[PDB]
Amino acid sequence: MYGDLGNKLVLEAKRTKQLYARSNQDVNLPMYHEDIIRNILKEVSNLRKNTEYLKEQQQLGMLDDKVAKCQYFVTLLCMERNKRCLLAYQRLRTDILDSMAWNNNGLDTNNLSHQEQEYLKEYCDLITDLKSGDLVDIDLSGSLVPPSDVFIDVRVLKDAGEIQTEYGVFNLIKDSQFFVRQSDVERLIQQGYLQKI
Amino acid sequence: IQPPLLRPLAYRVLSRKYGLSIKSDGLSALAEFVGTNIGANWRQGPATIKFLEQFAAVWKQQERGLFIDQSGVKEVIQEMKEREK
Amino acid sequence: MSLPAHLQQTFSPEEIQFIVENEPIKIFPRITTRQKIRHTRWQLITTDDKALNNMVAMRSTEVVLWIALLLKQQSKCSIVAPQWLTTKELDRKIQYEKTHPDRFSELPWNWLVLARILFNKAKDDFHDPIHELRGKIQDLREIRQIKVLKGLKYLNESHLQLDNLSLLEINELRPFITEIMDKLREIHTASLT
Amino acid sequence: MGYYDIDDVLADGTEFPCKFQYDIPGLGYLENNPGRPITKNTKLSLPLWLARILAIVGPVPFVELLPPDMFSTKVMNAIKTDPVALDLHSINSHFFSLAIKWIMLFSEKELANVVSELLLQRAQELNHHASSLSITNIATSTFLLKLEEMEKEIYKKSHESYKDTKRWMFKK
Amino acid sequence: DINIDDILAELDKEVSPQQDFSDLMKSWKNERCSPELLPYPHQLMKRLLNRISMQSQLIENISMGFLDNESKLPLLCMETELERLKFVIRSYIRCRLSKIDKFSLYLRQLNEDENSLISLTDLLSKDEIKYHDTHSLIWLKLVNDSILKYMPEELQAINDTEGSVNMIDEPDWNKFVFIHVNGPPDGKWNEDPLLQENEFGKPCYTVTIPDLKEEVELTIGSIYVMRYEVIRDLLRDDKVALI
Repeated sequence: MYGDLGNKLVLEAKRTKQLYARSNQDVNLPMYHEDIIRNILKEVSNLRKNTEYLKEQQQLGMLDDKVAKCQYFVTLLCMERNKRCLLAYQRLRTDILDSMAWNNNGLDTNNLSHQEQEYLKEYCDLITDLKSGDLVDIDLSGSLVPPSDVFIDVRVLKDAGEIQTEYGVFNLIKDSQFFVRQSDVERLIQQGYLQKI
Repeated sequence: IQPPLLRPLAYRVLSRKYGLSIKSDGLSALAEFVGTNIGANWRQGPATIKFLEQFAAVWKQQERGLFIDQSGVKEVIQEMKEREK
Repeated sequence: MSLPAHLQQTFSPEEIQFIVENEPIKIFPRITTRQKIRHTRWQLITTDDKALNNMVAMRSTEVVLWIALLLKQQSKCSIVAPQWLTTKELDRKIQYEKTHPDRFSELPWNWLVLARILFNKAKDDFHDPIHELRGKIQDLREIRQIKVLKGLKYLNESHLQLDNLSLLEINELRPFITEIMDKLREIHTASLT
Repeated sequence: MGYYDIDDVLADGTEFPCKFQYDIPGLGYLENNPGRPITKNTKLSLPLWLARILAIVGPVPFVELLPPDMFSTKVMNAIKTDPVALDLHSINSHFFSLAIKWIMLFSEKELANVVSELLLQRAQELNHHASSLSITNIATSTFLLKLEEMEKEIYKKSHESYKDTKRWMFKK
Repeated sequence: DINIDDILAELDKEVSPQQDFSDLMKSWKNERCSPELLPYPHQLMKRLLNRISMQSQLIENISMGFLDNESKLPLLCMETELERLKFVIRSYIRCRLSKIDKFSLYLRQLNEDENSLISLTDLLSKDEIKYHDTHSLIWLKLVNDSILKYMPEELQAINDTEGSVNMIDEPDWNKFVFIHVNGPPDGKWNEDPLLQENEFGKPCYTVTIPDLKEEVELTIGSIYVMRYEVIRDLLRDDKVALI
C-alpha cells in the first residue's frame, strides 16, 4: 500500500540508527534513500489527485456525506502516515549529520542529499557562530570528556611535522614522544596526528 | 615585523578560531604584513581575522600557515578591503 | 546530538569519578605554603585557596579530591586514608551486612569509587596492607550485589528505597531498573480504565 | 511510541484480523477487488493504525478486530508455562507494544498481568545475559532470537553499559 | 540537669563564588536528570562568566610577568579550575540547547500561549531564545519546502495537534527520575512545613502520585525513584535534588 513505502523507509532509518548506536566512532552515513522517498512522494501525488477526484465527486453529490467522507479520511490518513515516515527518516539523518558536525566540523558528500549538505554546512556555520561571540572563552567544540589528566605524554600517530603550541613549535617526527599538558594536545589529538604518547 | 610579538596573538586568533595550523613562517609573513603599517595596526588584526575566515571559506584547508597560499589570500583580502573602502 | 545516547539516561563512570573528585579529602602536605611573618597563590574561584596557601609540611589539611590527587602525583602530598577505609571498619560493615541481609551497611555512596581510586593511587598511604582492604571491598561488593539481586526479585512499580547503596551501583542500576519500572508502570496504566 | 518512532510506525503497520460491521461500496481497494463493494460480516486483516481507528469509530463501529494468534490463549498458556522458552520475536518483533496497544483498545487486567510476568522473567534472563560479559555464545544467541527487537535493544543498552563499566574498571 | 546549650550558642554567635559554583553544579545535575528544561539563572550564570573572564585575564597577566615569586604551580591550578568550570558551563548549555531543540515545537507553542505561566524569555537566556527562534525558522523552512508545498494546506501545519499523535513534543512530566531528598533549604527541620516527623523520629515530606492517587512520605537525606511530575514540586522547592 501507500504506507508500505514509508514503512520501508522507516525500517531503513531504524537500521541506520541501530548501526550508528552500535559503532561509537561516526561511520559515513548510509546514502539517502532517494528512491523510496521519491516513490512515497509519487504515491502522495497520486493520493492528492484521488482526493481531488473525490472532491469532484462530492460536488456531483453522490454519497458525498458518508462514502466520500470516509474515502477522503482514508486518503488523508495515508498521506499523514507517509509524511510522518519521511519526517522521521529525515530527522534521523539530520541528527546524524549534526553529530558529525559537532565531532569534526567544529574542530561522504555523495551519501547526503544536496539539501542535506547545505543543511550540514549551515549547522557548521551555526556552531562556529555560537563559538564566535558570547561564550567564546570556552571552546564549545572542545571535547566533552572531563579533564581527568592535566598532563599526559604525547607522541605522533603520524609524522605531520612541526605543530603549534601555546608558546612552542613541536616536531611530530615519527614515533617522537613528549610530555605536555592534555589541554594543549587535545586539538592535536582531535587532528589524530598524535596518539597516546 | 615583530613576529614573536604577534605569535601568541596569531596562534590564538587562528587556531582557537578554526583549529587551523599556523606555521612560524606564516606568522612571520603576517608580521611583515602588520609592519607594512608603520605604527601598530590594530584594525589589521581584524583584517587578518577576516582574511583567515575568507581562506577557510574558499580553500577550506588545514595548515594554512604555510603561507604559500596565505600570501595570495592576503593579497585577495587586501583587494577586498580596498573594494570595501 | 549534543548528548551521547548512552549519556541520555545515566552518568558515565568517569562522570561519577569526577563527582567523587569534587568531594574533598584530607592529606599531609610537605611544603610550607604558609609564609612566616618574618609568592604564587592558588586564588581558586571554585574552592578555598586559604587552605592550600596555609598548608605546611606534615600538617594535615583537607582539599578537593582532584586537587589532592594532583598534589599526590608530586611527592609533596600524602593522602590521609579514610577511617571507614580501615580493615576493622570494613569487617564491621561486612558483619553488619551479614546480620542485616535486608539493610545495607552504611557505606558512603562513593565507597566503591573512592576505594578503587585510593587503590590506584593512595595504596602507599594505607597503614593496613592494600590487599586486605581490596579483599574486604570485594566481599562487601559481593554482599551488596546479592542484596541487589534480592531487591530486584522484590521490585515494585510504586517506588523503591536504597539507603546505603553506592552511587556507582545506583548509576549502573539506573538504566535497567528505570526501564523495567517504566514498562511495568505503562502496563499498569494500560490496565487502568 | 512517538509519532516519528520507527518501531511504533512498524507496529502500527502490522495487520490484525477483523470482521466488517458495515457494507461500504467503493472500499474494494481494502478488499483488494477493484470494483467490489465492501460487505457486512466480511473478515479481513487490516493494518493496526487503520484497524484500531475503524474499531474505535463507526453507533456501531465500522469494524471489529478479531483476536490475533499472538493474543491467542494457547500462546498465553505457553507463556504461563515458560516465558523465556517462548519465541516472542518469532511471534512478533513488536509483540509487547502490540499487547500494550490491545490492552489500551480493550482493557484486560489478566492479559496485562500475564504480559508483565512474561516481561519480568525475560528481563531477568536478559539481565543475566547482559551481566555476562567478555573478559557469539549459542545460549545467548538463542535467547536473543527468542527476544523481540525492543527487548534486544534494551539488552544491548544494558550489556554495553556493563561492558563499559567493566572496561573502565579494569583499564586506567 | 540544667541545659545551657542555648546560652552557649548565643555566646558563640557574638555571595560566595565557590557557593555559586556549587549551585551551578547542582543546577547542571538537575538539568541533566530532569526531562523538563530548568529556568535559566541569568544572574548566577553572568557572575560565573565574569569571574571566569577576570581569572583568565589574571592568568594572562601572570603569564606575561613570568615571560618577563616565580612558581607556576598555582597558575596551573587556576588554569585547571577554569577549564573545569568552563567544561561544566558548556555541558549545561549544551544540554539546555538539546532540550530546546527537543521541545522546539512546544516552546513555540508556549511563546504563542499567553496563558502559559512562564514566558519563553523567562525560561531561556537571550542567546537561547535567539537560537530557538532561528533554529525553528530554519527547520520550518526546510520542512515546508520539502513536503508542505505538496501537502494540502489543511494538513500543512507543522505543529498542529490535529494528528492522532500531536506533532508538538513536550517534556514527559510523569517520567520517573531518581532523586535524593536534600531536606529543607533552611537548617531548621521544623521551620519547613513540608518537613514533618515520621515513624522512628525521621523527618519526611509527604508526596502523592496522581496516577495511582498514592501518598508517600520521603525521608530527608534519602534517595528515591519517583515520577518527575510529582518530583517537580519538591524540586522547585529545592527540598530534593535530582540524582
